[PDB]
Amino acid sequence: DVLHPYRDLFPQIGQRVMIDDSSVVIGDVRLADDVGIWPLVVIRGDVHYVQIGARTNIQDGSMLHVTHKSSYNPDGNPLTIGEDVTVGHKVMLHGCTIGNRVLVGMGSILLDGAIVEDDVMIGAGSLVPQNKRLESGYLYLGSPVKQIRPLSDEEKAGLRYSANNYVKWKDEYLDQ
Amino acid sequence: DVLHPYRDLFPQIGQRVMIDDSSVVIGDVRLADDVGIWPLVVIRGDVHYVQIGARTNIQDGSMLHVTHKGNPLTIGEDVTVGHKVMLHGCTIGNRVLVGMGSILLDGAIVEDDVMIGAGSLVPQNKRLESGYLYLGSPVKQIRPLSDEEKAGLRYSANNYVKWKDEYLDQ
Amino acid sequence: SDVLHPYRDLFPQIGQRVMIDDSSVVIGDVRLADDVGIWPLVVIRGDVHYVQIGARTNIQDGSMLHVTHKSGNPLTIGEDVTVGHKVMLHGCTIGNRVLVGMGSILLDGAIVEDDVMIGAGSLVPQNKRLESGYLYLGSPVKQIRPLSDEEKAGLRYSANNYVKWKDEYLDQGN
Ligand SMILES: [Zn+2]
Ligand SMILES: [Zn+2]
Ligand SMILES: [Zn+2]
Repeated sequence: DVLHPYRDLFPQIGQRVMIDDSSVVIGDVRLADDVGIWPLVVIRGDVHYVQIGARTNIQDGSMLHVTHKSSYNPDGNPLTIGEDVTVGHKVMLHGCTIGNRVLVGMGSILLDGAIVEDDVMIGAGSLVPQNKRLESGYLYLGSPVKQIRPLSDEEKAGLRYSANNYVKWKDEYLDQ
Repeated sequence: DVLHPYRDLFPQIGQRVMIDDSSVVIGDVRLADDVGIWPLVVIRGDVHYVQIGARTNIQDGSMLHVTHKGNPLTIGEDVTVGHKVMLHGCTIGNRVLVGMGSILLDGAIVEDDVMIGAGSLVPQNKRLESGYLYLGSPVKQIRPLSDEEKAGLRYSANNYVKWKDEYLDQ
Repeated sequence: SDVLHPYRDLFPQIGQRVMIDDSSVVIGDVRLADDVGIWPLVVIRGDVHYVQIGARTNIQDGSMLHVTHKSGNPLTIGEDVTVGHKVMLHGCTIGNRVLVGMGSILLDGAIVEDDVMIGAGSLVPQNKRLESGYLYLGSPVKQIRPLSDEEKAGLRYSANNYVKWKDEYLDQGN
């Protein structure tokens, strides 16, 4: 179906979690409560784990992976996502770390080692370089991304609103 | 199966429409005649509707959605939507070619007879003048299209129409 | 399980120890050499022309592979090649031991020579030739510098790792 194993590892699911039947979730993947996985999304936590916080939405066509533990990269790079996170359509997340209340614009690519602090907004089609740290409360855009400006109080609030909205849209589908 | 409902909203399909079994069409999605939806495509018309004109092709990997809660998705006729194209709450005229891998954001407006180079990013609320070539991330007006090119736009739609009628048969 | 689809009279040619995720779509004249690994939600369409993928080459999750439209040109990928996540390949040619950075787009007629590295999210324009032994980055790509010996070695290690990971999935299945 949608949940697949890798070695002895199997996805750990929370409450009210949605995972479209057209998506694929493999290995050590943890989905906290109210997480919604939309259509044609792939989350492969095989060579390392993928942890996703509560009320976080992974939108249509997104792709999530990690990097294996190697010689110069003994720790490898697992994928960690906080709560109230909005991951846009066709986003590419790879071995990075995302705090809480963050919005990753559709079409963006976040590479290994990148760290996105809380209350951050990333413009669509952006590219976040490896080991790039995004300072909290700002808006970044571009390929490679550049810090554009602080977020308005409205925009910060929008981060929470965005997540909630998706939690709701998620529930409407579970209700069908 | 391939057509999913969003409460009381269900896709409306015209004549000779092609939808791959691997693609997902949800909610108020309106497909005119000869529209061809290709492999692994997702079209979501929940919070708002999605309307796609006649003889339009949505190639492999595209993702079509509307403006989150504020703007429906409208695509004209003879429109060629390249592979892995991202269209979000925008408005596309007739005889338009959206280069594969492009991203068109909320409120963007593409007039008729326009060509968008592959891998482009059309920012939010941006309008593209008819008869021009736009390329880049964010796109820039490159130059005007020759009559020959403006013609090639219609021929692309035509070719893909035959292309989808072929999959429908053999 | 129905990943293999035909197109007219053309049908996929599969080699040895080849993996194709059940969520992926392979259509028409697609030829997969030994140890090739087709990952989740990938689409490979060899209808108006064929697709040839050399041995030990990996096509990562969400990639889109197609050939040139009539107006063609087949898609040819060498051996020990590493095609990154969500990469778009279209009527181009890739030599042996090449790593295509995730999110990149390679257009019609592009020719990538052996031992090459393309940065993530790059765009290779039509008929563009990528010279052997270099790193290319950007949209559109620019020749940055020669790959070091370690980097070249890295190309082989990458293909090797994906061949193993592929077999682990083949193991869990069978
Ligand atoms: Zn990866
Ligand atoms: Zn959307
Ligand atoms: Zn194509």
